[PDB]
Amino acid sequence: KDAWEIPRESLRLEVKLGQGCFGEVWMGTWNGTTRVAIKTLKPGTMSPEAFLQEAQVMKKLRHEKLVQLYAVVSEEPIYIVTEYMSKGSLLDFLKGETGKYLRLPQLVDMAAQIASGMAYVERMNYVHRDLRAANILVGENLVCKVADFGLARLIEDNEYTARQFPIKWTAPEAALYGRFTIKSDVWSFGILLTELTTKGRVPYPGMVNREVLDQVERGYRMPCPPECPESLHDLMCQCWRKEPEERPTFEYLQAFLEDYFTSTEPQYQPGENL
Ligand SMILES: COc1cc(-c2nn(CCN3CCC(N(C)C)CC3)c3ncnc(N)c23)ccc1NC(=O)OC(C)(C)C
Repeated sequence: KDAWEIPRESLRLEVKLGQGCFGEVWMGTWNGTTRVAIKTLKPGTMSPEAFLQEAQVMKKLRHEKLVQLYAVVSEEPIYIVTEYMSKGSLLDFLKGETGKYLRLPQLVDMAAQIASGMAYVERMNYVHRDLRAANILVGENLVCKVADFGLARLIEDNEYTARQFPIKWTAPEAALYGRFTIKSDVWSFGILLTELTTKGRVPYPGMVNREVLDQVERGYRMPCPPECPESLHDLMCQCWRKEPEERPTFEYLQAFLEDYFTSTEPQYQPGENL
């Protein structure tokens, strides 16, 4: 069951979906039979051994709301092979043609699905380290899956990529002191909730990374997004407690969001955008 390293010749890279900071994502075909996504890593951006050791852990994480790792090509340039998610990143989906039609019920259901995957990560005593809408994938029927879990711990710049960090999504104890835990992921999830309720806008509008760190450190928190109910902003603010142990669990977040329109905001009615 550990024989998941594959020869590069077993993959056809057929359609380039986009370019990231560290490589490319392709739609392709594996073993002549299977539709896959292929994520490529420029040489020198990740230690092959360290990747394989982490991949052994990641291959064990199996949940309907986590993207499934199928295979790796372990020679530089490293290729990661996963299931194909037909609507791409949640961030692109929110910002695309469909995004303008999403209302609060769809966005809260998407949040509940992300919370369910993260509750699994929580049960497995694992840590994502880079939770944000860019690292959620969307399929048919608004299925959302958590992607890119664990990788941030291993990613480095090469000479090229160095000429180009998600501070705005990162809990202060993680950004400042390297204290990455499930509770720093909960902070990230709170920021992700702002991405959902603004249909993809960058957090802390008008602020650069240094201003965000300065302001958050002195107690600043984002205010309630336009048309967002106060009750959902209150949940965001629980995720952004200074004391990490006082932030909610993903188990709690999942339950709150699943039950939201019955228990919390039954008075919901559609407005201009939500
Ligand atoms: C094949 O490996 C992955 C693929 C994807 C993925 N990313 N994307 C979106 C590509 N998108 C990035 C945004 C860009 N815009 C900014 C212009 C346009 C292109 C996918 N789309 C459909 N299926 C996928 N599977 C992926 C996301 C993550 C991974 N890898 C991964 O999660 O690795 C582990 C499972 C090991 C954590």
